[PDB]
Amino acid sequence: YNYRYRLFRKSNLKPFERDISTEIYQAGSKPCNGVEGFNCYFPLQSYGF
Amino acid sequence: VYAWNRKRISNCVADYSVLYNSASFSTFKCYGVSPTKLNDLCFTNVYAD
Repeated sequence: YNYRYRLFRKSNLKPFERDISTEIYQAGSKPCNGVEGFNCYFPLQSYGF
Repeated sequence: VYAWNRKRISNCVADYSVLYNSASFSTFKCYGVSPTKLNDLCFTNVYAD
């Protein structure tokens, strides 16, 4: 279960671009300021391996 | 909920944009994209129950 990938980003990444950012992503519904809630969630996951 | 029937919603405009913003239920989750992305889509019908 250690293998990480990203579900949400403000734009798609460029050729051989990379992004270390964790954050809580906000879908414009509320400025949730680094804590989860309705329409705002942590954007990294790891697989159900 | 284990044994009920379901039927198509069709030929009328999918309010998924308002359905994404609205806290109309205690939780929601999706097989395809987020509801804001579903607000850009179409189908012959959505089967529902």
